[PDB]
Amino acid sequence: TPKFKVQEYTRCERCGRPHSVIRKFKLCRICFRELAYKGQIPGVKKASW
Amino acid sequence: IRIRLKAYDHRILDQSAEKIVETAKRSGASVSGPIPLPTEKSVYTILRAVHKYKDSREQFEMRTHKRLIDIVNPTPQTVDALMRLDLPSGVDIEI
Amino acid sequence: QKVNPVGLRIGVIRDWESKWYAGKDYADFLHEDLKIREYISKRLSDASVSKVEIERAANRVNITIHTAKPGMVIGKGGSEVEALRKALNSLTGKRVHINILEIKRADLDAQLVADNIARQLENRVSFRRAQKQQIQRTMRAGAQGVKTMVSGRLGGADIARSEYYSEGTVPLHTLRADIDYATSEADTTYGKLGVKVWIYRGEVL
Amino acid sequence: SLKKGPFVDGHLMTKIEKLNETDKKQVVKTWSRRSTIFPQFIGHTIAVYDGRKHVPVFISEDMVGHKLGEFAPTRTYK
Amino acid sequence: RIAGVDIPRDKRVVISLTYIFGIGRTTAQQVLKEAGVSEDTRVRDLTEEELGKIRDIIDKLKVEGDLRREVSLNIKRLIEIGSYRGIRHRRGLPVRGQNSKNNARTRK
Amino acid sequence: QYYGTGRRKSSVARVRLVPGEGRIVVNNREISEHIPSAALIEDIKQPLTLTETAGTYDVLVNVHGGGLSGQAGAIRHGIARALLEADPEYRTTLKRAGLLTRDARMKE
Amino acid sequence: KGPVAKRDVLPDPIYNSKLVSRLINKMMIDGKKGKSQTILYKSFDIIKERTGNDAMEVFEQALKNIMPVLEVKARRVGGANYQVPVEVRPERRTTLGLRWLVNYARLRGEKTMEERLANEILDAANNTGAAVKKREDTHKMAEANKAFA
RNA sequence: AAGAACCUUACCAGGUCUUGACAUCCUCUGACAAUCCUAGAGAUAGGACGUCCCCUUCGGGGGCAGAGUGACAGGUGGUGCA
RNA sequence: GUUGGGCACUCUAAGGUGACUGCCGGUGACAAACCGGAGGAAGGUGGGGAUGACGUCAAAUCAUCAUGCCCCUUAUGACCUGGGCUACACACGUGCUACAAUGGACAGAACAAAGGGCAGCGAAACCGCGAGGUUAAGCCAAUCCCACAAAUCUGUUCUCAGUUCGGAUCGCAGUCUGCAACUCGACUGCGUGAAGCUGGAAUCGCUAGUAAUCGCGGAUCAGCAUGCCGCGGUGAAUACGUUCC
Repeated sequence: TPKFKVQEYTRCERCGRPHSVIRKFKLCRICFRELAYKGQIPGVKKASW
Repeated sequence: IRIRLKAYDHRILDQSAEKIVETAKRSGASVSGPIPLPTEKSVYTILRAVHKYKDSREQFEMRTHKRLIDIVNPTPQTVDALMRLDLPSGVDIEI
Repeated sequence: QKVNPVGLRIGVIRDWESKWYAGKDYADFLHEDLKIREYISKRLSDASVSKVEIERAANRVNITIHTAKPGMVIGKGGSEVEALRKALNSLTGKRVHINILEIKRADLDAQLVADNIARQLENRVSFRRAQKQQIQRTMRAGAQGVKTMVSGRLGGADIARSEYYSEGTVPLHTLRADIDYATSEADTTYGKLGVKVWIYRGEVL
Repeated sequence: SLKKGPFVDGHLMTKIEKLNETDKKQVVKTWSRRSTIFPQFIGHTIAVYDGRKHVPVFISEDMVGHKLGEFAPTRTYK
Repeated sequence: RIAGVDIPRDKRVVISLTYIFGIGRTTAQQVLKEAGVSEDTRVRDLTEEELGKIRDIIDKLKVEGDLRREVSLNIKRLIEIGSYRGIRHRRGLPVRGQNSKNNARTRK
Repeated sequence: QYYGTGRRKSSVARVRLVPGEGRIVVNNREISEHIPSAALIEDIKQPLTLTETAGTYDVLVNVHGGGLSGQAGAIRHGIARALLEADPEYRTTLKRAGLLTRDARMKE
Repeated sequence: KGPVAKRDVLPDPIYNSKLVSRLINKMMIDGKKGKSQTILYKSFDIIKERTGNDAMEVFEQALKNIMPVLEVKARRVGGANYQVPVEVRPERRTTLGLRWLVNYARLRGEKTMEERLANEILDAANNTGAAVKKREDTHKMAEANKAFA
């Protein structure tokens, strides 16, 4: 719970890890990739391009 | 009446529009048949830097497929029949 | 290493668990889903549930929890279900539904299979044996291939090294081949061991 | 910003305005290296934290408009 | 000779004024505009009247030793407070937050 | 009038031949204004020259996309494809010059 | 295994010469064919204003004098180090014609390229200058080691 | 790991706390709390001001909080020849 | 298109078609093939992506994460404030911008694609030299906004100069962002004007919309781009041949 608004930083809302976070999903590259695979991420499939 | 449908699977989105059009045509109102609207392509590129500058790419993609359904000369039964129809979990029915 | 078979076969032959459109609610509706499935795991750690399909409809959130023990899942008069719902109703915020179907032949689903082997390795059933029960059960179930692997300090053996008993075919070359995959971790008194389980279940034509 | 005017920590500006009531006298210790030197500071010695110790910087006329941390170099190198 | 500087004869006026310390392109442009004189005319092809007018405009600007001194008293001022920038001035290192590890050679 | 869609790169030219005097008017301008290069203009006329219909038809193109070279190729391709609607006898002479092939060289 | 076909360039629109186009593409820098189409049409107006002849009469004459007949090719079978006299294929003649024309035109002292290219063509046409010399040079060298082949 | 001013940040200097930042409880069950006053550099403070959880067959319990409580909790501190 | 105007055309995107040795000549086992010829947008493995087998280094990661055995456990936990991560004798790697005229400055026309935008994009209007501020149109959207291109081309000047080349660096003006830009932001005024007159040995890669060159958008993101990832614009040279490796 940071003091000012600037200090507040995007953290992986599942991991808790504060890195690499995708604003659309609030996930780091890791937690996302894993869940993407399993297919729990409504319409996000792996691409070929 | 103007309906906009949005989905992640174009199959269920077509099966939706079929019913939306068929329910309006059994209701008797003239339909502008489902306009295909420019499908949105959000691509997510997770890079894992190797030797710093080379970087194994992995791309994911979300497609929002869109359909526009105008209903001309609308009817009481139409307005009802539209609310009666159950468009699936993967479609957004905007009126 | 390798591509996750499911990873590359979703929206192709297999489907989304999370069946729902949502624009500005995406993250809300998503992280909710993450609780729901993480809850039903911790709750039903022994009910043989895998494909916890989650649908959505403003405030009518439906959870289909496909289960190989459906008689066990419901409980004594929907006892387990109703208690499950009220927590989820108090956690999520919505009208959490509980439609339930069965996982007929648990050895077809690779999560359940890999979960079965997850326990055997905890209770110190020889890596050797653990898999072979599954393998043969999966064969009789009616599966064209299986590739159980267990990897880690196997039997407390100081040196960790991997042991895989593979039958049939694992056609990863075929995008239309239904390769199920499921990983699991086996925490014994010497670290953890990796249950990886592939299952080709006939072509999707 | 430059329309808002020069910056100074209100915690510090209070301390120095108390000394401006009297005649300089006390020497203020602060961590506000970011505070601009105003004309009111002139004549004072300000103890400014350089990351480990407080550096006593006497405030002259030419130091007005600069920050306090301009006179308390944080990195040691010869 | 303008502001005590022999501006070249062959090149255009605008260019010849860029040599005058304290005058650049845009200063030379608004000098000659304020002089009410063509900026395409040449120094060798100017008039002594026009020179006078150009010279009168440039007297309002701080140029040459006047400007060199203004700049030099600032070097004084920073080494007269031991400011970060002061020390960076006397050490011959970058003063505005440029890195030193590499790409600092102008100063070093 | 005889219609024919051309495409090169991201350009898409809606060519239309009308009975005229060999004027190419693209988006309500003379081709010289729209396409500067002479080399490009010659190449745009290349289907009209080989059928010897330069001075037979007024070309009324509607182009959108790509650049000046691109826009050329699509017009060329669309003239060629318009001529085929004018006279199916031209197919042989056009096809020999490679004008009926759509240049599908996209970016990599 | 089978000789790749060379790219079929268009004819130069005003001289109807695929040679002149090939010059443009040789002169073109950073895909600025415009700059090179201008430069040549500027250079050929300079040739026509000076000589009075058509630029095509001069340019073809210029190429004749630059275009090599025999070239040195390194052969190191066992020892050898033989500079095998090789006859320049008719396509490689024009290649080396236009390459040298452009390469030496850029090196000339004249201020603008349109003048530099014009003067190198005018010098080449008079059987002189540097690009003609370069052909001679390799022939003098090919004549020097002519005992191999 | 070319989106480090603070935050991030893990390091340093100086201040600062010890079921401890956080954590299952063990419970007692309060409101929790904003708050704005006084310091402070801020934390840590001390405190003006400000405490109704709701259901309750009206007990208790889901709590959340403090205090207690109890092992611990938490460690970016070792071992990738576990 | 601004409006009336079915909707033609372009586009948008669902479903189909299409390409093969199917066909016709040679050649050849009458076959296969090979060599050509038609027709077609496509010629003989349509073009890009994606999707591999068993292996090895007790390779690297207990700093993504988890983790047996340890260790710490009023501290090797934790909290704040300031600082450092941005030091620089120097080196190893990656890239940007120049080393001018096939330019610079200067004016006049241009012609893209893709992606993003509501806690946002912000029209226009309005002020400033500009960066910016003003107030705010319309719009979660093929509808409104960011973008609405730069190279180029038409002019048009300087004249091969360390320069109207180049802009480093430093001094002085400000503008946003944030609590705060001193160490430690970006950007714009104004002045300053470094090195560099295109770099050897050596070395790496690349057969076409490629090399090269030019702008644009996005992710991360209060602000911060000479990086990354898209996207288009312009667009080459060359492959003789199996000689040596």
